Amino acid sequence: ARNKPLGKKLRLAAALNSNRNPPLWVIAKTKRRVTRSPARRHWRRQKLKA
Amino acid sequence: PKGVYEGAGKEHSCESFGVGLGIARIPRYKGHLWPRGCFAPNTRGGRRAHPPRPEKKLHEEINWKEKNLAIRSAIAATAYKSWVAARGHMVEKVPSLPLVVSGDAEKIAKAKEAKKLFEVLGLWPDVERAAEGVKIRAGKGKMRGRRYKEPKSVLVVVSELDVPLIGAVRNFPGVDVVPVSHLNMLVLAPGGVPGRLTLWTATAVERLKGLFL
Amino acid sequence: MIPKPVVQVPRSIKSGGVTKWKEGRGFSLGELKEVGLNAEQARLLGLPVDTRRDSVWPQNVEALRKWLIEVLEGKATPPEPTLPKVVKVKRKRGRAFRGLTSAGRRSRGLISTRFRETHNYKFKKKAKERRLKKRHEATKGLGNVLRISRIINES
Amino acid sequence: PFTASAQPRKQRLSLYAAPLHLRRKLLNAKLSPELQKKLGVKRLPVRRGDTVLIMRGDFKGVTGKVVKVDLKRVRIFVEGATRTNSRGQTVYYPIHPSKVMIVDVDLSDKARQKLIERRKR
Amino acid sequence: MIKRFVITEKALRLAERENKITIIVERTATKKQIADEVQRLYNVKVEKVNTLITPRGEKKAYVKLAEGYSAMDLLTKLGVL
Amino acid sequence: RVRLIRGPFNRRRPDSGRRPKRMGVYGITAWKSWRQVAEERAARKFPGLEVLNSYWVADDGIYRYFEVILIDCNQPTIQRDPLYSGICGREVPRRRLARRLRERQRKLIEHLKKTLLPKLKG
RNA sequence: GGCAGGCUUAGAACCCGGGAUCCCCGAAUGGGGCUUCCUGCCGGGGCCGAAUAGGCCCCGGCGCCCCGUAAGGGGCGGGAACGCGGGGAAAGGAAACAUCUUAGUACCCGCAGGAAGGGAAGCCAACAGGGACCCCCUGAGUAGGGGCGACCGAAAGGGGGAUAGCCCAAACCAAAUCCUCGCGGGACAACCGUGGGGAGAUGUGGGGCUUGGGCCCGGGCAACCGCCGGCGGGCGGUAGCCGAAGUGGGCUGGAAUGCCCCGCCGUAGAGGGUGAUAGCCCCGUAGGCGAAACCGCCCGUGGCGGAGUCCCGGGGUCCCGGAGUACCUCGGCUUAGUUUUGCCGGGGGAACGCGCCGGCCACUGGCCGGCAAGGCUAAGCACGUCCCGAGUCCGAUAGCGCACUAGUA
RNA sequence: UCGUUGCGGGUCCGCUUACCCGCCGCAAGGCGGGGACAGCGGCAGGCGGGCUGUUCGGCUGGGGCGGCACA
Ligand SMILES: [Mg+2]
Ligand SMILES: [Mg+2]
Ligand SMILES: [Mg+2]
Ligand SMILES: [Mg+2]
Ligand SMILES: [Mg+2]
Ligand SMILES: [Mg+2]
Ligand SMILES: [Mg+2]
Ligand SMILES: [Mg+2]
Ligand SMILES: [Mg+2]
Ligand SMILES: [Mg+2]
Ligand SMILES: [Mg+2]
Ligand SMILES: [Mg+2]
Ligand SMILES: [Mg+2]
Ligand SMILES: [Mg+2]
Ligand SMILES: [Mg+2]
Ligand SMILES: [Mg+2]
Ligand SMILES: [Mg+2]
Ligand SMILES: [Mg+2]
Ligand SMILES: [Mg+2]
Ligand SMILES: [Mg+2]
Ligand SMILES: [Mg+2]
Ligand SMILES: [Mg+2]
Ligand SMILES: [Mg+2]
Ligand SMILES: [Mg+2]
Ligand SMILES: [Mg+2]
Ligand SMILES: [Mg+2]
Ligand SMILES: [Mg+2]
Repeated sequence: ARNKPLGKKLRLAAALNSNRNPPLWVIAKTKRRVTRSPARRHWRRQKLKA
Repeated sequence: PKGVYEGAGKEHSCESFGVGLGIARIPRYKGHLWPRGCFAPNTRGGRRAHPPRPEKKLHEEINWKEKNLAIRSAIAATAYKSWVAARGHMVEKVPSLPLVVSGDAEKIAKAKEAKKLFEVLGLWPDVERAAEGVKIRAGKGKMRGRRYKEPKSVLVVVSELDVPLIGAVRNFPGVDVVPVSHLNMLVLAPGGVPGRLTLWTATAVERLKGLFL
Repeated sequence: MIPKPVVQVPRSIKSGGVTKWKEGRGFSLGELKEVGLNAEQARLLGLPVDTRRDSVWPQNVEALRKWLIEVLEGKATPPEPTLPKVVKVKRKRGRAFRGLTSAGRRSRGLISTRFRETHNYKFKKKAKERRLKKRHEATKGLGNVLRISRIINES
Repeated sequence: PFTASAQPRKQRLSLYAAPLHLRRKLLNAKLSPELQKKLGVKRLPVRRGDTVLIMRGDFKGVTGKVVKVDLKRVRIFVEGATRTNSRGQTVYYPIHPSKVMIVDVDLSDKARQKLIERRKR
Repeated sequence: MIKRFVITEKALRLAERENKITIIVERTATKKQIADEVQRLYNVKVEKVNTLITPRGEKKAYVKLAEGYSAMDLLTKLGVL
Repeated sequence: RVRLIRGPFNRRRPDSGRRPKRMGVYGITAWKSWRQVAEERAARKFPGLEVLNSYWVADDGIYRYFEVILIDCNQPTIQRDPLYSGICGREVPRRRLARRLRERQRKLIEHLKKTLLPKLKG
């Protein structure tokens, strides 16, 4: 939406911050055990109920 | 008493969707996992059909007079070299059965002193048998605290509780030490077979005349 | 050793005159006055006193006299007194809401009958037996199975 | 402080999940007979700078200084018990402390001496 | 109050051309508080403060210094440049 | 003072299927009496005060009147009351009761030796 | 299990005890809240500003219903299960089904505690006696209820766990009373002195509690009954510490804990790790020691108060002894309760200790047992969020839905 | 029909304070009307598919109608 409430906007900021895979050194640190994050999503596939 | 969780396999939201969908009519998931079967014994994640029940009666009761008659019978089996050799014990060095020692043996307080008396009485070879017979048992008992299987060597009967001979012999592999008033079938016939290599003290034999009869 | 009072089991009509004895609740006041003590002194010494009991038994008196001599001759240690040694009364919240006032007690039936015969007791007791599968509740219809089986076998 | 339960699952659970102050007791090693007579204590946890003798494995018989101790892994690095990787650098073999004998003690730490009196006494 | 400075390409162009320093402050800091913090901390004069809340949830303030003070000088004095 | 409407409670007719025994309305009453109901309503208006007792006062064509005695258990003059400490709580240390009872037993045994022992032995 | 840079011998990491910080929403409590955010009044402070204007910002207070003279204090929400009160089904069973059962259950509303509730004879009995209560075994599927069908179903008594008895009101005296605060004293307390305020004759306080009491008289202390928890000591919990005996010779081996040979400890051969299978390599085990701080329990001593309220003897025939209660009738729910359980509602409605209540339909007489309609009460009993131990339990499609960045995606 | 239900007078008449209905007033209270009726609670009879639960047998040249070959 063009016009947002700040409470809804802040929750979108939290989702935006967490949407990222684990860094490449974490994969090396864990010997390829930690490769994926559950907070990873696509905007078109998984919809936040914000 | 062993059992399963009372609600295991039964707390999923499932229901049978009838016929007409071309699928079997077992219960299935209601939500996004809809075709997946649930709750039945033949389904993955389903309930165990007839699991063990904690209220099951595992104890086999025995009458008191019957149980005491068996204890006298198992005591008499220790008097014969045939039964003790049949149960597995080495009795070639044993001077005679039933093996009775003097009541001065109750003052032995050290394991090293007790080990001499076993050697002097021809008992050490059977204790030595249990030492080298210890084996890492096959199966899942290793996971559950039953890694080792240790044979039985010698039952030592003392007159009364808390004599120093109990703490001096209890560390030997396979050796049991009980007062004569605490005799029972778990020490007199291991495996359910009669005839146990027993070292009686002389005072315990005198006290045996008023027990288990 | 503290002596224990010996009282008569109440002889019922069903018994037909067969009688036995039992450990009573406590020594009667009549039995205590034959040894010189009242209820306060007896409870201070540690004896169990039952002021409700009226009967007197000589065996009870002798056991009191033998034990009292040992205590007063310093040959025996008396137990702690048979009186309340702690006072713990908790604050009560929502007495009206849990039916603990006089009106709630009357509605529950505690004024007119015993706790065991009140209806809320009967509901709770039968529920505990069914939950645990206790004595008669382990089988439903046990009386009717027994009755029909008695006919078929004792025909 | 290490489970007293006899079940293997509880024994293994306490060892793996033991905090750092408890894993120090897994670094204990036997002192040499000379050091036993020199100190009067039969064990001391291995410390960096202690000289040890490897007693089992491929490097049994090698003596060297302890270059590194790891509380998390409970391993020690000793000079001589090394090798070279494919790229040529020299790397250390992790030795369990129970496979070594302390033939020389690093006693420059004042806290170590107080632990010496505790075990001889 | 101030969290850090913005030294991006847009922020650097603003400093040289419009005498503006870009900062990240607490999300609850107002324009009155930001102007007071900048003047107190650095001993300059603020003309106006333009503030926005970024899509990542932070507050960014474009502080325009008054016309006697150099925005780039304060950046290079702080050592954050 | 509490005023409430008399009669049986407002039993509700069920709106779903029931067997015929369970469909009646008239004559069915609650197991609570109006006195306990009046106590509970008075307890709500004075939150935190404990209810002691209540009694009937008057009846009219529509209403019944009760008088509920509530006590503040946080007031100092209520806590030490011999009766009000049964609702507001009471504690005595075990050392207080045990020490005096022990002291009483020591002195009673001393007196009984000199005054009751000769009679018992004789 | 990475890359750096640091911290740490001035004693870190780690564990235990005590503190600090602790955003927004949340019982949320200044007011709103269609966005976990916004916004008001008062008081104090700060900033922009020429300004004490005006504005903007920070900080504190501002919920409802109550108790209290005020000061001040309380309740509110949560917790896996258990506990107490109320409302309250159906499916199914009866081989149909309505009474009935299911079941006072599921579920809902309300209210507490670490347990709750119950508890101290208007009892049970049967002319012989028990002696508050709860919980366990039994009595017992007996009595009894019931389309006398299905089915439902006690109690007394006996054996145990544990054991404990008291108060309010009244008779009689009549303000001798209690709460609060100031000051002085007093183990930081209670309490004592003094003064102000509040409650109180619509009765504070004393006394009384079935071994009824009040009232009158005489004798005795082993009087009795309450309040505080200071000082000392002991013990236990919340971190830990000490703890015996091979890393001996040879073989196989990448590596020995394995094999052959030779030793040793054992109050310790429970169990785990270590490069394969270890009593003696290490952790531990038998066994023993331990806390600055916090907590809990026990013992000794210490400090106060009261109207003799305590015990024994006699006298008494005067006084007190709990109401919409007991009881009757009608409707209904419930109960084994049956012409006889309990209760709620409508209507009616006592007596007083010379009285009243119970003894399986009612009444009459006898006899027996008791004193309702006021309050409290440890112990012994339910539960499992949580902690410890055990296991003829399962072993990654099993076992909890979850052995894993699972109530996650 | 029992209670609410009272006060005077000779079952009937009257009265107002109960109760009820409206107006005014924040409330306090006042004004008007009805009136021991009404309304309300309990009990009792009637009408009551408005709503709740159920039953609508069997044999059978398939079921049904018929018949009873159902005693
Ligand atoms: Mg889409
Ligand atoms: Mg499963
Ligand atoms: Mg079997
Ligand atoms: Mg296999
Ligand atoms: Mg039954
Ligand atoms: Mg804007
Ligand atoms: Mg039905
Ligand atoms: Mg708010
Ligand atoms: Mg069922
Ligand atoms: Mg049926
Ligand atoms: Mg049906
Ligand atoms: Mg609550
Ligand atoms: Mg309790
Ligand atoms: Mg209680
Ligand atoms: Mg029932
Ligand atoms: Mg008074
Ligand atoms: Mg050790
Ligand atoms: Mg060792
Ligand atoms: Mg009475
Ligand atoms: Mg597999
Ligand atoms: Mg699984
Ligand atoms: Mg009328
Ligand atoms: Mg009517
Ligand atoms: Mg119909
Ligand atoms: Mg029919
Ligand atoms: Mg047919
Ligand atoms: Mg036909």
